Amino acid sequence: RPRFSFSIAAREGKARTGTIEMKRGVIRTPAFMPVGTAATVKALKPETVRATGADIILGNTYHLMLRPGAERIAKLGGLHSFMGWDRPILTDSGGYQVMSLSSLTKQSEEGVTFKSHLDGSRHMLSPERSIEIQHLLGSDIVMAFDECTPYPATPSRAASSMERSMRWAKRSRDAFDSRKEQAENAALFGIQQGSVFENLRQQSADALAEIGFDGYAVGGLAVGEGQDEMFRVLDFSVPMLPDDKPHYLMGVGKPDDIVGAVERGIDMFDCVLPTRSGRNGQAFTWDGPINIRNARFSEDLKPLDSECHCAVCQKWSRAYIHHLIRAGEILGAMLMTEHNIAFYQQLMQKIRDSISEGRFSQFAQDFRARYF
Ligand SMILES: [Zn+2]
Repeated sequence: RPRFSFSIAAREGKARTGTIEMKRGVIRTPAFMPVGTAATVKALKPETVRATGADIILGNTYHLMLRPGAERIAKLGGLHSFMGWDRPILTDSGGYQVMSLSSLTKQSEEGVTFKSHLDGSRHMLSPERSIEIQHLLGSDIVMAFDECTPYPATPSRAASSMERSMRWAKRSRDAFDSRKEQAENAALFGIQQGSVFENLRQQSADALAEIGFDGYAVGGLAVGEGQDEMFRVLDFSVPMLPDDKPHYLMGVGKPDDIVGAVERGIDMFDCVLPTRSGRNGQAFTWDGPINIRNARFSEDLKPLDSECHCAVCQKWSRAYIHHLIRAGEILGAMLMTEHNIAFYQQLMQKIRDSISEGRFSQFAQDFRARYF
């Protein structure tokens, strides 16, 4: 019922479990958000995504602003009605994908100019245009527009990028607030930057806290630094953010990354891996990933995972999925993606339960032992 309310139900070390209540639904944390790139979670109907246990999905603003266009989606009734997902949706700012998939990017204090990677170039993206687009889509959780720092980054480089991001954070907050309908029904998350330098991370955290956000994302990670570095940065960075607000780690999704991140105080995750790997033939299991294409699964009657309770593993065998994937059949992608998303959701549930029972430490230890 409320616009945004985060409650921590239980804690264990830095890990915590709770719920985020929003107008469109409740989100159980730690949460994993499946990625909906072009207004669709790859090969899955919304009902199937919900069936796996997902409380919220992420919408890629970059893709949507190009096709079919934020203005058109708004005219059509908003992203929710368009794609058939009635629960909360978090949309990114679009900046990350602009710097990664756009042609001839142009950085400036006002924003970034670019060429669409498919057909001419729907072209200007600033803090306020980003917020406007997210409003047009009608997302529930809006991300502030920032400048991600590449890895590696020199201190001065990371500093200047972080400083710009904080100026943009303020501009994102102001833009969000001017739009009453948006400020009253949506939530705004700020993004901490600063690369791997704790002094920069600290400055970022403070600036962010001074502005004030509904949630805080730890940006600049999973960009080539490796798990060890990521974890080291999380160790000192997360404690810098407000404890009573959700902590969101953007673009982090390997099962072990998630477990280690939750141990360090992260509440939300998102990543394309489950859907992506599904199409590639990689299935996640409690005993590690397996590539279903390999010949040893040709006559394996066991389900993808014998402890998974998803619909796929309750009805089909590895042999069948192996056949579908090697035949390049669409159902192969459908089945693999459903199981993968379900596996992630089950992992999150086990994490939430273990924290609530004060045995998350043992769970993480046992998980790693079996998974590897
Ligand atoms: Zn399954």
